[PDB]
Amino acid sequence: VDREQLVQKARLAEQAERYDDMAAAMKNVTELNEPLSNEERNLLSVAYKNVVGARRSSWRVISSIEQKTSADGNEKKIEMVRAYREKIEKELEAVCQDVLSLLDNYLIKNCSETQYESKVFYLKMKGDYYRYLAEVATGEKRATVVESSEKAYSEAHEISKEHMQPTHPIRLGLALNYSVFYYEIQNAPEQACHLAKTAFDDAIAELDTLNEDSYKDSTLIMQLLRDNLTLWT
Amino acid sequence: REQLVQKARLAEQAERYDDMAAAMKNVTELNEPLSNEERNLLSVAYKNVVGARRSSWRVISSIEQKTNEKKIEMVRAYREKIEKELEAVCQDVLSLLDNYLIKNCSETQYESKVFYLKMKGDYYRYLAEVATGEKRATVVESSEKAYSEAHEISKEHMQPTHPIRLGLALNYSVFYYEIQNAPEQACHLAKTAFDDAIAELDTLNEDSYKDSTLIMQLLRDNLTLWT
Amino acid sequence: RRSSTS
Amino acid sequence: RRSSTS
Repeated sequence: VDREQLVQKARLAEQAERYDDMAAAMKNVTELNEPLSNEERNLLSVAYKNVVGARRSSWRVISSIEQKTSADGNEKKIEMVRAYREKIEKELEAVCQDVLSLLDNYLIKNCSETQYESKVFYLKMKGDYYRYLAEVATGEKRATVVESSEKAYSEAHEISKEHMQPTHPIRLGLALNYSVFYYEIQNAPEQACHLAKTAFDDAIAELDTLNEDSYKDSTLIMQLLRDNLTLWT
Repeated sequence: REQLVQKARLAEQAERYDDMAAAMKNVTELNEPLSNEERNLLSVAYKNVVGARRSSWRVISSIEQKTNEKKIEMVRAYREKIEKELEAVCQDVLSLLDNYLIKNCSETQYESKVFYLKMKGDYYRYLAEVATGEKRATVVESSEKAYSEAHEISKEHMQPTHPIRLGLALNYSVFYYEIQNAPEQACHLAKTAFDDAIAELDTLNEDSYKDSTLIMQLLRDNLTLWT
Repeated sequence: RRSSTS
Repeated sequence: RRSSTS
């Protein structure tokens, strides 16, 4: 039940497409209270992203069905669809809160003062999962999770502008998700487009100095950025 | 009752086949016969569940055979976890079949009886897939029984182009090939079913031709793979 | 490549 | 359409 076999079990679960078990193994590895290496960090990220993404896809499907069953006016049908959507939503919220607890209690806390890369990574994760909580929240709790995601994204972006290269995939993904938060969560297309274009231009300014692998990793996220930019018009 | 069925349809649209299987299991536990749509919903739900389990188990077994005592022990323990999950799903399906589905078939409802006996043979074959040693024997024999009966009934009261009979022949030949390692009997059964459906291929008219031709092409593919 | 079932 | 993320 040691760290090596836990990481191996996470890799196994990934190969077996069983991402709940992968997330559980990486949660145990994180609960060992020791800092995570880049490989363990990426394994945890992939596991919990796949879990939350499955829950998000199910929630999207059921909510899209609910929006039409509501316009049709069937009482029992809309009641059952709403109940199932709430079930999937509670699952999604539980996964998100599990990730946020792992971040606040273990991951962000054990970051050294000079570990700006891990700080940006974990704050981006916090912002992403609070945004996922915002996708399903209504009322004052929606504003609360929006403020949490905003603070996480802003802190991560400041640390990233100070200590990370514009072409680093972590910074590019942070800027992409921050712009998506501005556009889809805040309905603020101006600052969303501004941040996305600023990130794209800062990456263009140094794209020539990248290795092949770095070039590919950065250009993928830059493609995502310019696709989101073209979409926002 | 219809709320459970629409919940199963929602779960299928949400790719949550555990919830779909649970909803159709409740519908079956209502002790009433299942319509064609509900029968297909139950079949699809439990097939997807057990298929996810089978895929995970095959991945883990391939990795276990392809590969340190601690790592090997961890791999074996994970494979055991997945084996237990798969056997639990199969036992759930078999209990549903023996307690409600097969039991509620009248002496003349040959279509649903063949359908449920084919399902029983399928899930006993899924048990035998992961079974090793002595315990394997019984779960093979049951799979041979549920198929065999389902064969005779379908041989006597169903047309050779019926999709239920064709799928039964397909899974039965697969059983004979992969479980009992009897390629001659498997090829014989598959070819007999295929040619019997070919001889009366003109009887399909725009309503059941696709559901039969797909299974016939699966039969032909298995036959060309075996020879 | 294993055998195809329904 | 939905905005592409990470």
